[PDB]
Amino acid sequence: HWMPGEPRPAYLDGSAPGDFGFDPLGLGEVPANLERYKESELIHCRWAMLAVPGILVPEALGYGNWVILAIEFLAIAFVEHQRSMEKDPEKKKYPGGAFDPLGYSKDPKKLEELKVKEIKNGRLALLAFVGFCVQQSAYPGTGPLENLATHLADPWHNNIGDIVIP
Amino acid sequence: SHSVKIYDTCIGCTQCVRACPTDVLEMIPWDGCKAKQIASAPRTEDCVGCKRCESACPTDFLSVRVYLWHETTRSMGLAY
Amino acid sequence: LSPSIVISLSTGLSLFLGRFVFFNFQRENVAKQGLPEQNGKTHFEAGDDRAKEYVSLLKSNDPIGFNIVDVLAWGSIGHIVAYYILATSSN
Amino acid sequence: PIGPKRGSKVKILRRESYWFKNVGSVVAVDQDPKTRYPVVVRFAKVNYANISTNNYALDEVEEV
Amino acid sequence: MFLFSGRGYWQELIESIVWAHNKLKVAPATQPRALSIIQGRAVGVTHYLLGGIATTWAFFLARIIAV
Amino acid sequence: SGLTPCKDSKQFAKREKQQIKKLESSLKLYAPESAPALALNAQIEKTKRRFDNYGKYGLLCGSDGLPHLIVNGDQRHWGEFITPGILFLYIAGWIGWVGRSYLIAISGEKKPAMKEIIIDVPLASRIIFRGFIWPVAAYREFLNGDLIA
Amino acid sequence: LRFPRFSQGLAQDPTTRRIWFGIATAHDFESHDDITEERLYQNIFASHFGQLAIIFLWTSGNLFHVAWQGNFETWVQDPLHVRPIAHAIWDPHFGQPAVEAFTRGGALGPVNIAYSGVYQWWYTIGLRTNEDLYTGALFLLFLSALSLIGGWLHLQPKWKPRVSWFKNAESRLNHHLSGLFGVSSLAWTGHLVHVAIPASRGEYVRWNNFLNVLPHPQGLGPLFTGQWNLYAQNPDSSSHLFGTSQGSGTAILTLLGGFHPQTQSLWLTDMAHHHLAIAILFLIAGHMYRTNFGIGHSIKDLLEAHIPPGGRLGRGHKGLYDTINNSIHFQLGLALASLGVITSLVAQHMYSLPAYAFIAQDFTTQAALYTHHQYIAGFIMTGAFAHGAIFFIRDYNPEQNEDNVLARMLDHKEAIISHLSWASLFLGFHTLGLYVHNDVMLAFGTPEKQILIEPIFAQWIQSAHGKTSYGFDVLLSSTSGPAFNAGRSIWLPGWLNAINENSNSLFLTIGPGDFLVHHAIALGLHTTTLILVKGALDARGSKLMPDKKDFGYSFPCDGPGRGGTCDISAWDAFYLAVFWMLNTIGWVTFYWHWKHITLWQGNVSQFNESSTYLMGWLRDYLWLNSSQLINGYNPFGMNSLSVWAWMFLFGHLVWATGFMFLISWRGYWQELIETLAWAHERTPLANLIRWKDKPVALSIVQARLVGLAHFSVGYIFTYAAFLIASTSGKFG
Ligand code: CLA
Ligand code: CLA
Ligand code: CLA
Ligand code: CLA
Ligand SMILES: CC1=C(/C=C/C(C)=C/C=C/C(C)=C/C=C/C=C(C)/C=C/C=C(C)/C=C/C2=C(C)CCCC2(C)C)C(C)(C)CCC1
Ligand code: SF4
Ligand code: SF4
Repeated sequence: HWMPGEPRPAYLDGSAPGDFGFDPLGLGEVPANLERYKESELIHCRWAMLAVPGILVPEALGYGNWVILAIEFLAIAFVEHQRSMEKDPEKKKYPGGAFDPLGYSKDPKKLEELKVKEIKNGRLALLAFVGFCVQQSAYPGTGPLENLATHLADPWHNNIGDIVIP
Repeated sequence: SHSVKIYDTCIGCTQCVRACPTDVLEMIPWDGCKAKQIASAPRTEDCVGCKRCESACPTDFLSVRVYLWHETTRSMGLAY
Repeated sequence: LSPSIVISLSTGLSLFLGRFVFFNFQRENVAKQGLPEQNGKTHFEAGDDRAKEYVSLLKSNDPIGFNIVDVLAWGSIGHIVAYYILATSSN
Repeated sequence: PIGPKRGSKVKILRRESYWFKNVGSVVAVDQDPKTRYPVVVRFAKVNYANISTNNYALDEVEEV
Repeated sequence: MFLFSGRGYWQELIESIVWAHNKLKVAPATQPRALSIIQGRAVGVTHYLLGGIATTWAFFLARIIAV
Repeated sequence: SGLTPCKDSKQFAKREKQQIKKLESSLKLYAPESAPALALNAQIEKTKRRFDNYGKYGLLCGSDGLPHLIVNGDQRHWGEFITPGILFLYIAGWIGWVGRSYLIAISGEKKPAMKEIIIDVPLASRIIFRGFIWPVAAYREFLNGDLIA
Repeated sequence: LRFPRFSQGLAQDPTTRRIWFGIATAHDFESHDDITEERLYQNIFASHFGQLAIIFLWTSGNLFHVAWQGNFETWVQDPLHVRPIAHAIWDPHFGQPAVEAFTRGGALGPVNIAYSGVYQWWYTIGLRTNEDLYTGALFLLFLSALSLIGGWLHLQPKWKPRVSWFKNAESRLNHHLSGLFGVSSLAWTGHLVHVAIPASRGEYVRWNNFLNVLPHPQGLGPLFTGQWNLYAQNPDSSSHLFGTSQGSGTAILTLLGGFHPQTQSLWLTDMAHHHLAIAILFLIAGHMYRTNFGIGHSIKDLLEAHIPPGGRLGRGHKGLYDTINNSIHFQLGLALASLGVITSLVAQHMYSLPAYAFIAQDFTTQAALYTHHQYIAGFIMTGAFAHGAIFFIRDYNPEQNEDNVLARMLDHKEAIISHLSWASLFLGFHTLGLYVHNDVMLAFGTPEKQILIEPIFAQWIQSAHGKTSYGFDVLLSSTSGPAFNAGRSIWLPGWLNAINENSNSLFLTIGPGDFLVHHAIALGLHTTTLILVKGALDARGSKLMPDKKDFGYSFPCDGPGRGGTCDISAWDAFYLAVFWMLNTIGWVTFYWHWKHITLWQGNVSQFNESSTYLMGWLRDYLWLNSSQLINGYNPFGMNSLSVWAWMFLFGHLVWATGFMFLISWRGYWQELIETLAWAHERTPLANLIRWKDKPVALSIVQARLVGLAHFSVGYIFTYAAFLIASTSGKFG
């Protein structure tokens, strides 16, 4: 669990997927707040997972680093409005229906294990995106793959001493 | 003239009646307390408003209250 | 350089968005908030005889109830944005 | 016996009293069913009139 | 300040101050009270006379010693 | 911020020279060995040492020839405001903690008001030493929840 | 019933209190006999009409008297070497030396020099001759008559509005935002484009030819086609002479920034663009609320839905709509606070960013406008707090507003009051300590020991705005920053040129004296707020008087019991705060006047060196600058400053007179009047005449009001006389 020896909040019993009893600020007391936060976390995880390879692949393929419009605005506004139109609390977190033609929802236990795996990978991808954003600030104009190569030059340490103490 | 009101927190210690310099208040029987009496204000047309009555009430807040109102010759204390 | 008479197709797009995609959302909030009230009573039923809502103008033959009021409200947005593009450019 | 037992500590609930939300000691309680404010309380702090005793009703006193 | 003002305002201000002191268990057992009506008058006139007389005294003494 | 150091302030030097010249004007009125002259000669040295010390500490003077204080938190001016501030805070906390601790001790007596006029010196002398550790005492009492009634 | 007819209680009073209290309680409609909500609202409507009638009449007198007895035509030709004339003087008591001494300007008799700055404003907005002033006066007279007629017509039984009309809050906000604020600004832009700018460029546009003159060579073509950039081409040159066509441009909407080189005022083409933008924003903002057309917002639901789910604000904003709507003192308190804030803002902005031509070079006019608008702001703020207290006494209903933000306000009043006390005490202690330390250090002959602290934060702000007198090199002062590159080609050059010119009042240089005086001002603000807030929060009752709400807003006392209860009413907290308001405004105006007079004299080092100790203020500001004022008349003769000396002494006398009412109290004077009445009654040849209402002394509350009025009048008159005499004795 989040850190052993700490009592968990009453609203986090360890039954929810990806739950580890983490709430040092207690921002999820109200049930409606918890449902909204669950949905928001799922959306963030999915977007970050979809985005990270789209940033990395350019540099690997040598096309460059990560550093029409009306159609895009219309499509995104329509998609988000249509998603917002849904009313069921359960269907918003997982819409199912025809969106999963491969039929991976047949097995319940496998479904729950997949849910836990997806949540964990989403947290990892979100942390990776934060890492990318902070990395760009320290070394302007340098992509993450070049930073990895420079680390491979000196595989000793995360070079924060060169930055934290100039 | 002024208005004088008496409330039910009275304990009948007769201090306000003794402190009045114009003979406005008086005491009547009343079975609501140990002393079996309560004050009354039947002659408020002679009240001048000096509030000597309130300085004598010993309760937590006064059982006799004076509210200033329209003022006449009697309530202004005029002798000319 | 497209001129003033063509860029005002933004009015058409705004009217399209008002009637087809954003129509349901606007009607929901209007009924949710409702008429203004004073002391628990609406302005007209409290005595104000100039605060009665106009129902003759609200009578519309549109299949979904689109009205001249919504036409004006959604076409005013199109003209404002159209002149914003015409003014931001040509600087 | 009617009212709190004498010697107890009580909390005042009267809004206009000087000892609102204060703790006092009960001196005596009147058993007469006609008295309106039988409970007698004594306080450590004097009010603005230099009095430390007052009578309160049954519903104006909370037993702590 | 003492000549122009009254006693009730200062008693209420001291009430708020006493609440803030009670909040931290530093409430004195000697209850603070504002000055009486007669005392407030006596304090004002003393300071009034002291200020006026001292001003005139300094003015006279500094003027006449120099010239 | 447009300020110059004391050691390179022509107006500072002019102020020092003018003060010395004014002081020396009254020295010529008395005999060199006389007591007033001896007392006056001690004033000139005090002025010289004060000006030298002000120049030596890196104080900043403006166009007036008068030192200015910088309290924005610069590490080169921590002695102006930051260093004396912590000392005052420590001393005031000591005084307040002692005063608060005396009142709590006598609150449980039958007549606590009598101890506020005739101070219990044997009781007060014991509490005085306890104010030395007031920061730790207050930090621990805040966590336990006994600070606020 | 004889007088007052609106109050039966006062009509039966056999003493002289009847007249005084009939005068004083004339406009308190809520306390009158047999009043109703409908009658109250209708009376307020008619009173507002009557108030609007007087404003239009007062303005017409100024125009008529400038046109009839002024030198507007002569002043226009040479603005920098002619004195404006307000009106003429006809006083039979005048002596021959006074008639000749006051004959100034181009006039042939005694006149008054105008310090209200109306010549510059009228010159800027396009007027050039006396006939224009006469036409304006006639139009304003017509407007005044129209207002009076409208008020009378709406007081008639057939045209009386209902109560529900006045509580229609959503419809009023739409019309006042879009119509009153938007269309008015649009019309002013239309005036500036049509008349003001061509007048400034040497062309005369009036009613008889404005339909035959194009304000722009290309007309309305660019506006509809979207080519709005053509309206900003060929702007005014820097060599342009105001009022003449030499160097004039053709643009009408620009964003240059800075000041005109000759008049040292904002460009006339910037005001048109600014008012156009403001008008469009206000017209757009006026469609928010719902009306008979079925769309918009409802203010009742907007408040009810803003409740934090955590419950840290109670029920939130529930029930505030009816609380605001049903209470009129709540409405009045909110208007006065905003009015005071914007009045202070006007006073702060008009002196640093002048808008009128040839007003920056008028030193007396600019000093009078700042002092005028700053003294008004304090009175308005005190009124806002007083009406808040009145609302809490009268209109507040505890049951309707349970557990919302207002109930929680009343719940923890002790915590708010005890913290303002700490802030005030801290500021006062340390400011007085530093001032006294500097005083002693300089008195002992060692000025180098003073505690002088540089105001680093304000200097950093000034550097970030583009001032290069400190060398901080941050933001706009840094040429490589993102902020500089964004606006370098739009408005930055003119603003940077204006701010770095040290001969104007745009972001003056500051030092330790500014630091100390700013902290004194902060102390004054905090203490006045403390007094007013304590009164407002304790209006409903306290421990000393739990039932204060039953005795009304104003009452004398509660007797001598319980130790004494002087000045316990909520009206007495307002009366005490006026002294502090006057003191704070006096500090502000003293600071402004001394700084600006030292800047104008060219010896700004005197303020920089003397403002740091309290003897410098008394010696180098008050003593030094009152030499010419007191010499208005002497045993040798008199000059044109004699009226200001007489006003000086008059203000001193009234201020000293207020002390008698403020210090001595009632019981002595009634005992004096007893003997006076006896003496009159027992006198031959004089007891044939009898009074009709018995003479009595003034009431307890009345004396405080009279003393406050005397105090304030003396304060204001004395400072006005000193300011005008000192500033116009050197610069004219
Ligand atoms: C040791 C006693 C003591 C303590 C702990 C406090 C503590 C406090 N007072 Mg306070 N006060 C005291 C005595 C004390 N006061 C006395 C004696 C007076 C009357 C002169 C006041 C008058 C006073 C006012 C008017 C106000 C406070 C306020 C406050 C609070 C703001 C912090 C502060 O320093 O205010 C500043 C405090 C002062 C300037 C008081 C002066 C300090 C005195 C001289 C110290 C006396 C110490 C005493 C001799 C103890 C003897 C100990 C001995 C037996 C061993 C704070 C809780 C403020 C507040 O938040 O509202 C309540 C406020 O507005 N106090
Ligand atoms: C277009 C519609 C319209 C307009 C123009 C007005 C206009 C007015 N109404 Mg009104 N009203 C309306 C619709 C309208 N109403 C409707 C629909 C209702 C019913 C819901 C009402 C109900 C109503 C009531 C009940 C009352 C009014 C009143 C008023 C008058 C208040 C005076 C005022 O605001 O000062 C003018 C103020 C400004 C222009 C702005 C001042 C603040 C700005 C920020 C200052 C800017 C100054 C600027 C810098 C220039 C100054 C410099 C210069 C000196 C050189 C004003 C004439 C009051 C009245 O009777 O007055 C006689 C009143 O009691 N109205
Ligand atoms: C010059 C006159 C003067 C002075 C100095 C003050 C000072 C003060 N007023 Mg005040 N007031 C005045 C006139 C004055 N008032 C007038 C004319 C009125 C209108 C009637 C008011 C109305 C008024 C109100 C309504 C309120 C105040 C309050 C205050 C206090 C808060 C300000 C502050 O920061 O304290 C700074 C502290 C000081 C200036 C005191 C310094 C004294 C030194 C430190 C003493 C030094 C030791 C001593 C010399 C040793 C004794 C020797 C022995 C011989 C005696 C402050 C003590 C407020 C208050 O008490 O709440 C906090 C408050 O609510 N005043
Ligand atoms: C500068 C302020 C001031 C002024 C002018 C006065 C004036 C006066 N006080 Mg006084 N007093 C003051 C402050 C002041 N006091 C203060 C601060 C206190 C302390 C609380 C007192 C305490 C006090 C007491 C205790 C007594 C007085 C009394 C008197 C009166 C004395 C007898 C008399 O008629 O004198 C002559 C009048 C004057 C000198 C004033 C008039 C000056 C000129 C001539 C005015 C002429 C104007 C003329 C009529 C034209 C006007 C026409 C109109 C259309 C404009 C006098 C009116 C006594 C009293 O009641 O009378 C016996 C009394 O017993 N005062
Ligand atoms: C954008 C910008 C900015 C901003 C600012 C701000 C945002 C400010 C604010 C300000 C403010 C925010 C202010 C305020 C004020 C307030 C007041 C002035 C108050 C008053 C009050 C009152 C008067 C009350 C009354 C009452 C009472 C007492 C009770 C009952 C109710 C009533 C309400 C009646 C800056 C400059 C930074 C920068 C530049 C840009
Ligand atoms: S106010 Fe005075 S006169 Fe009136 S009843 Fe009380 S004591 Fe008697
Ligand atoms: S009014 Fe007061 S003094 Fe008089 S009997 Fe009642 S409690 Fe006693």
